[PDB]
Amino acid sequence: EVQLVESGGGLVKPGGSLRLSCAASGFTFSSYSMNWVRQAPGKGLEWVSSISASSSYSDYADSAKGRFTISRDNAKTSLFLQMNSLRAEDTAIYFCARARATGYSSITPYFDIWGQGTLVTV
Amino acid sequence: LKESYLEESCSTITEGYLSVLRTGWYTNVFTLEVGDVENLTCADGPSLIKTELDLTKSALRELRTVSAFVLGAIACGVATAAAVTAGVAIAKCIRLESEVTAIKNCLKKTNECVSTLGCGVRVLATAVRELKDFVSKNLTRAINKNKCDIPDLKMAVSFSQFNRRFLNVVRQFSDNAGITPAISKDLMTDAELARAISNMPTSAGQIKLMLENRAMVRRKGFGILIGVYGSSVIYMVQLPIFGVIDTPCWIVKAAPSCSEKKGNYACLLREDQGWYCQNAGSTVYYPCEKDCETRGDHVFCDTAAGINVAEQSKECNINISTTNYPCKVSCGRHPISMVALSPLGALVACYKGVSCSIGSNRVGIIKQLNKGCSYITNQDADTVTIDNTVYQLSKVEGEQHVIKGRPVSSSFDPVKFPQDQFNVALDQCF
Amino acid sequence: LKESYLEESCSTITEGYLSVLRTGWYTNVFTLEVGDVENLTCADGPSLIKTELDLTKSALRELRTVSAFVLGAIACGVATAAAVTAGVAIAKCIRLESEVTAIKNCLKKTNECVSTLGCGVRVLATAVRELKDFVSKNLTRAINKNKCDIPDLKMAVSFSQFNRRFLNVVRQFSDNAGITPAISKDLMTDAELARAISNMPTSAGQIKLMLENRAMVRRKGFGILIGVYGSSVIYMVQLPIFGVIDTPCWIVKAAPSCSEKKGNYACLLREDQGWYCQNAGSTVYYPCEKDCETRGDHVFCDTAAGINVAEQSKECNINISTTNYPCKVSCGRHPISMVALSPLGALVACYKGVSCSIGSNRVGIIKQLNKGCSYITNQDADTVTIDNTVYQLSKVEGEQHVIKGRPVSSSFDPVKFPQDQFNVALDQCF
Amino acid sequence: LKESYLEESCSTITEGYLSVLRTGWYTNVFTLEVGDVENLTCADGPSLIKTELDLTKSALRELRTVSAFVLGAIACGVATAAAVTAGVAIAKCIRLESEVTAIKNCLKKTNECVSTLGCGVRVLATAVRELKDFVSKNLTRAINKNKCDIPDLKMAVSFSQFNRRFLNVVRQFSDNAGITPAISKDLMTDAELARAISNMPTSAGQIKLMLENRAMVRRKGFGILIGVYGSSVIYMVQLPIFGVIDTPCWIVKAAPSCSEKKGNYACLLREDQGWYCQNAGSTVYYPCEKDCETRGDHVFCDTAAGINVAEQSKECNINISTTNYPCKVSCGRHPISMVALSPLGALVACYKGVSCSIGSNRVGIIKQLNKGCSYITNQDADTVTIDNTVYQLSKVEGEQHVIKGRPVSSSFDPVKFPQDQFNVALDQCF
Amino acid sequence: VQLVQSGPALVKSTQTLTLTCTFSGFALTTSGMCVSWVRQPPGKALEWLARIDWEDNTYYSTSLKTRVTISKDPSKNQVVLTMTNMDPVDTATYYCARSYITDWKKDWFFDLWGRGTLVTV
Amino acid sequence: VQLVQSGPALVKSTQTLTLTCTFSGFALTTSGMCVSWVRQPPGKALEWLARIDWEDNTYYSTSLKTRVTISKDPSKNQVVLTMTNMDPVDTATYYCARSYITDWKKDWFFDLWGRGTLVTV
Amino acid sequence: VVTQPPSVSGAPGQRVTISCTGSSSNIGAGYDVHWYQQLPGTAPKLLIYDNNNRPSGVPDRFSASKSGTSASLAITGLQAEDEADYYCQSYDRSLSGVFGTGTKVTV
Amino acid sequence: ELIQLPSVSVSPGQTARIPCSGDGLPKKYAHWYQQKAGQAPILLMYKDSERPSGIPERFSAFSSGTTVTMTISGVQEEDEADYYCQSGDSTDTSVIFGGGTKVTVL
Ligand SMILES: *[C@@H]1O[C@H](CO)[C@@H](O)[C@H](O)[C@H]1NC(C)=O
Ligand SMILES: *[C@@H]1O[C@H](CO)[C@@H](O)[C@H](O)[C@H]1NC(C)=O
Ligand SMILES: *[C@@H]1O[C@H](CO)[C@@H](O)[C@H](O)[C@H]1NC(C)=O
Repeated sequence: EVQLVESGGGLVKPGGSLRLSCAASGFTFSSYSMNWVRQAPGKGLEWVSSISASSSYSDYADSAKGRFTISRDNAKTSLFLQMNSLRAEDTAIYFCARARATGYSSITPYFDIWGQGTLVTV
Repeated sequence: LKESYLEESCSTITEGYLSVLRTGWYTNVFTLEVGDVENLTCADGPSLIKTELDLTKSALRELRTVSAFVLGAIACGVATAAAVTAGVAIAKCIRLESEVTAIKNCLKKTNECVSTLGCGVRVLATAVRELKDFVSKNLTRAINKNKCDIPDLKMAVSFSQFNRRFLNVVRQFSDNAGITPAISKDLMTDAELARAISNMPTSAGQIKLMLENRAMVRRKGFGILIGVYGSSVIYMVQLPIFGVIDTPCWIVKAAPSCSEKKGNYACLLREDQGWYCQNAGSTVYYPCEKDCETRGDHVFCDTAAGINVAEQSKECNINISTTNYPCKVSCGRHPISMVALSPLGALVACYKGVSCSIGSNRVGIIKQLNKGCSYITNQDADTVTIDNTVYQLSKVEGEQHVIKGRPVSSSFDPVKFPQDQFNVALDQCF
Repeated sequence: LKESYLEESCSTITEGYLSVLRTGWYTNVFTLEVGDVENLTCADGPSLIKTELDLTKSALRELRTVSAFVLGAIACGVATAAAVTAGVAIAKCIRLESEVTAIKNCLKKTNECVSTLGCGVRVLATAVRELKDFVSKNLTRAINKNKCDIPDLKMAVSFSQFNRRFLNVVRQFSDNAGITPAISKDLMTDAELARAISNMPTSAGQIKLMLENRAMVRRKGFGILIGVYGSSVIYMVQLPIFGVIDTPCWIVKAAPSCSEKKGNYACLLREDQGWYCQNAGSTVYYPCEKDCETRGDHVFCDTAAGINVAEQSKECNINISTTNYPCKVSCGRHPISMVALSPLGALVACYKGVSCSIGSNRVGIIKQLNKGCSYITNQDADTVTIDNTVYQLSKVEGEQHVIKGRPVSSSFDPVKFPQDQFNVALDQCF
Repeated sequence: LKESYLEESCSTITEGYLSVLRTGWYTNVFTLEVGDVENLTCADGPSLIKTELDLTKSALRELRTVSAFVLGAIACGVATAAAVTAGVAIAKCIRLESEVTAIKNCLKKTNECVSTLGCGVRVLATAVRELKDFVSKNLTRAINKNKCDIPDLKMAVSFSQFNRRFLNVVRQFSDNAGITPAISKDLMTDAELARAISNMPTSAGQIKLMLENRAMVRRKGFGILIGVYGSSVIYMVQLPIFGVIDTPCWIVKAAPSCSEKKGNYACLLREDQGWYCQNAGSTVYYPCEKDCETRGDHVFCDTAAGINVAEQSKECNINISTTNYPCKVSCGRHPISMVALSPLGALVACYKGVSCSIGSNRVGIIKQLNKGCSYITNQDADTVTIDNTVYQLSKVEGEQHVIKGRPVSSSFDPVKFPQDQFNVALDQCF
Repeated sequence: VQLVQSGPALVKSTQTLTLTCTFSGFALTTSGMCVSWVRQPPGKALEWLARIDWEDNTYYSTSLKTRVTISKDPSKNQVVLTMTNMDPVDTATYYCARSYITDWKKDWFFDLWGRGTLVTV
Repeated sequence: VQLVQSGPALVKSTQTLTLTCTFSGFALTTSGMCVSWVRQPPGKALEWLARIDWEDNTYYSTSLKTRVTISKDPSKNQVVLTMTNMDPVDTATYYCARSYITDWKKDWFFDLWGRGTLVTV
Repeated sequence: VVTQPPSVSGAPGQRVTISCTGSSSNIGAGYDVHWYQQLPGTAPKLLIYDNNNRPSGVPDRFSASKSGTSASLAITGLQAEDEADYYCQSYDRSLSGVFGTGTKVTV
Repeated sequence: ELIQLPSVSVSPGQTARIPCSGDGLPKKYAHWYQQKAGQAPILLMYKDSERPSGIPERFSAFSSGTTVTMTISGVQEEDEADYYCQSGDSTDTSVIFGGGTKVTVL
């Protein structure tokens, strides 16, 4: 069974920093691109940041660009987000998700397993 | 780039490649406006403008005429059949008058127009107007009273330029029965291939990769002729879509493991050689020699070719000496002496009657190689010699390892009958 | 076009194709009069005409320098060997001065002349005079006092038009050691190929067929260089003779019939795949992948490549489950998940670990396919998927049938040893 | 030429061939001075010079973007891998600024300058200045005030001549990813190939031989792109060195030996078919079909591909009926009716249902051939026919011999199981 | 093929004249076809008014270019002439005329002329 | 990028003048560069003496080619002017000036100029 | 910004239709439109990918379509067990992943 | 020989036009230079009317053909200088300066 199981959440003061860790299990982690997706309470989902299969490329939302950093380690199986300079408007549950892209019509990544997330509060 | 030598089966795995693998096709359909040449006439005897115009008329009439286990062979067969059938299925839609008029209408004022076919596939159209533009504006003004031996020969020699692209396309479709093997510069310019990548629905990362490896995009893609419509020649270019990228890929390579186990030989060769890739949740094997090639640390392969093979199959690399997976091998009394130039080190097989050595450009012979299998790294030597041949080793820098273990040809007794077998599992053979 | 899915062997036969089959070579020998260029001199420094003339002289000197079981491999071998040997045999006649003078003499007045060689073979000769005509009349009239930087540049650029054909012929024979792979437009124009068809001794219906499928006539045929004679370059073009036409042909295709008969697998693949045609009075099998190809309802194949196979061989289609014919198969514990796109349906093999689906453009996944072998018709689906891979199906309309029967891999027990075998009769394997 | 027909195994050995064998590579590095085109501007609207200039600029920017058991498959694999790796290893030296500046410095004086790389390999540098000479001295004089639509159109049409060599080189490295398959006339002129031979360190007799077979030198050699340096494009041409010359070579060819030994057939085909040569006192087998070709009495094989095989292996020709060498064969119940066109006689195999005949032009069918293997000399017939097929025999004069002995398929009892085998020693099979 | 017209036969000064010409048996949108208008009073010599081509590009007689506009209707095989303000001199017979030239498209001979419509001012 | 000169400021009559000019931030060997020497008498027009280019081809002013000779020193980033038979009329400021043209190489402007060295005779 | 009707409702067993109105860096550019179901206080569940494809374990009564600049999700047999937030998703050529404003179905 | 007027006299705020006349100018570019008293010369136009960076936009030249005329509008005391046009000779194998032109601002 695949599970993505984030830990390293809770409260952070403004301008503080924290490391999320989407530990991964039950799938061949090296094979899949990974993403962070966050949900401000009750609000709509926001994709946070993207890492390719072997850290070759990455992408960030402007809310995260410059501030956060997605990383991965393909030894063990873990996915990290180093969130420098968290703002109050960052107060959200952050999910990770396993990403998959059936590249026949377009490279439109869809997320097929989602983590349970944890409530980064600022 | 990283490599491991598996002593236990005279084989190497080279790991650490990134991947670019073709998951889809992006169709780019070109409306090259030849203009209505078919009734243009020169009333003026043999002339430059006449013979260009007559070549142009002939090329158009000509183009109106033309219209569309051993894992390696099967993988080659499916890879071509699926690719062409993908493009023909698009051709079948856009050949319809409803679609030709739709494509031509959006191209009426903008030389690029995205559109959705009636069959639901999305296509970028583009218009190669420059021939019709020259014919209609430039050339028609210069010709007078159907005279074509006009003295302003600049018109004629420039005509012999603007029609080059058209004529080369009639060649490339005619010689390939409407299905070209590659995207010539005449089907799609490097400018237009860059446009096609920038307009295709993929990530800016893959765009930058494809902008950096434009020759790969050109080599894997191919062209299809739709037809002449109303003195306009409609043809479609399929660019590759690389929807799995930078995943792990490795090449497995091997040479005959033999030993004099009874004074007579026994030998083994791994048959599973070639490129393996992690294809988002399963390993895929690319046995057809046309499938994969490497530019830099990437290997570029086509996912239609790839025989999907269980993730357990890598256990042939870790412990073919013990694995329950049926590792496909060949064996028999057939000691061959050879080298396999794996990118971080040459494998060597060195058996009876054949003298073997390694050397450098300075030091001469470094060593006489022993009888058996050997793995000469890019840093052990510059050359390896077998009999009296010279093989130049690769000079690529990279990490190498040896997995130790007494080779399978030496640690198992061969099956007494049938002792020769082709492409069997090891379980059948030792 | 009609197709039968042989459930009993995870194989299809597509019937209903008609035949065009090369029984002979009709030779067209071209006398391209280059003219005596070898002593033409320009006394006038580097000039357009001079460098065209020097290229023309050099091309002539360069051309004067140059002169000439696994059924698939052997069929390709014999087909190419028979072709070149059949043509050299004609060359060995027409190269003789008795024949060169006879050919040149009949070509004196008329640019086509039929003649019978001293070696009895009949030939059509033709003369490509246009270069000698330009050089000896047009050009020589202009080259006053050996001067070649003449201002009437129309001559120079038109010279660079006429010589295009000659220079491309020297290229193609040089790159191919006098034996070109296909009849370029430079060796034989479409007009000259149509003339050669109209002149050749065949039925007017086949003259129309060849006029309709000129790309086959051009690409099955090939050229041979005879040599320069007295500043004339002599080369022979062999057109195909299609003495067997519109007979029945069928293509047989297969994918691995595996079954989980013991939780461990056994698999089977038919090895007899490819084209079969009913040559007059005996079925013939055409295993070389290069030879047969199809336009419309026709298939085109060289009869020299064909292995004449007993008419009983069709019993592998009727019932390999019961036939006494040694139907060639491969078998073993090697499950492969693949599609083989038959013209009227995908064969689909779907085994362990690999999820398979069929889709339509409007509908998404129609169905998740079962384990085993499945025959997805052109009308069942538009796409089939094997793991993440997408395979486009053909959209050709035609009749399809299923011949029901529990696949051989499910209805026979595999032989315990040797359980892997390559290209064996079923009698040996189940 | 002399040929022996072995009744023992329905096979021929054609002896008498001499040898030319590629032992090394001689590298010729071309400095094609393109000149600093990357900043030339035309301020004068669309013009013949401008489009030649913009093609020239674009070609340069494009070129700056591009940069570098079944014995047959392994022999093909090692031959190509060794060739390209040998060239890349030399590229790795000459690409360094120390070497590029050294090569360019010695080329300042004379358009040939023999020189030694820092990595110790010797090289013939040459310079192709003619484009830079035109651009810097001719064209730059014409292009007043950056005007390019100059009326002296001779300049523009002659510019379109000089750049032909450059533009074809950018094509050929582009389409072959920096590693061309052959030395086109554009990479190295026939004059420069003759200079390269006459400068290469080999015997004058081989210099004459290579001057007499320049098409062979050109075909086996290949080009590698080094890169653009300072608006000059550096590329190296690997001419072959033929160290082993006029040693004995022979081609071994076979057709299926069968007999109705139990009313059912049993058959045998030798798998060791192809070219063999003596190399430095070891026999070498050249299994890959691309390796060898014959011009006259020589065979031009490549010693990288050749698998060394024991001198004892010729005993398969002398007496496979007795030899202790494991002569590799295939056998089974698969009677194939075919011809194999050995140079001095067709082998003919004629089994059930298929009528076989031989004929001549003057006298029609000479004889109806017997069942079983038949060997028809170039002097026995002009044609041989299998069913309705016509195979034209070679007309080469030479000495032919029968070697008597009841064929192995008739003189040994076939093994009852497994009766079909692919590529096995005879010891396993009869 | 014939071209048919329907007036109106009387238009006052300070009114915009319009005339249909209908046609059949040839597409306007097949290459080298045009329709054109040309004008002639009694006792008087002929003036080309405008032309519209198979790409719907249009050409206006320079002296009349201040006052005329012609276009093909998208819906059907008909063209309408329009010209801004009649003057008494415009009292004339109006013809639509077909021209069809597949060769080099320069020198537009007409080949068919309408049934012809009188206009009076 | 800089140009600096160091004289000498005085040369005896009929002697041979020599002047170094030294440069930084570029090299004479990169394409389309040159240096030149240009003379100017006090209160008089400019007068080009010679130019040396990226191929070390040297172009000498036809009035003075007999006596002027200007060359690169191969090891070092300086040009030396040399010219025989200094007359009093040669008394002038001497400037090195740098041309950099990457386009067609025809029409040489000088775009950097030295402080200029005063030569007295 | 991919945007939706903020709320929709239907009676049990009615059809309800959710429209992901769409823009041409993100739906018109070719990127196929994906749909996720999220029950309150749960992680999302993929219901539709590509433009229309349905994963194993969907009750097989959901369907989607993309028109040239927009998409829709049709929900049929609607149960209270389907009353959830539904966000479509696509890729924006500039903004990368874009998630819709998330129509909530009400029963 | 590039002919120039020996001097031109202007008051502040006028527009100074300096003609450069030379047989090559239909065929060669006329580049322009400015020399303030005792300063190193600087180039003002580096083609017939192309202008370097930092040279003010009020510097431009009018004509190509038989005479190239260089024009400074708002001509003012900082423009009081000697102005040199120069071109190649026909062969491009020499540089030919004109006689200069003293702009006097009064
Ligand atoms: C050429 O003219 C003939 C006669 O009008 C016509 O049938 C043919 O279609 C014309 N060709 C073109 C391209 O208009
Ligand atoms: C060229 O002239 C020489 C001298 O007469 C002669 O030997 C040679 O055969 C001539 N070649 C031709 C082609 O006329
Ligand atoms: C072209 O000119 C630009 C501008 O100085 C320069 O950056 C580039 O290096 C030049 N290239 C060549 C080949 O001179």
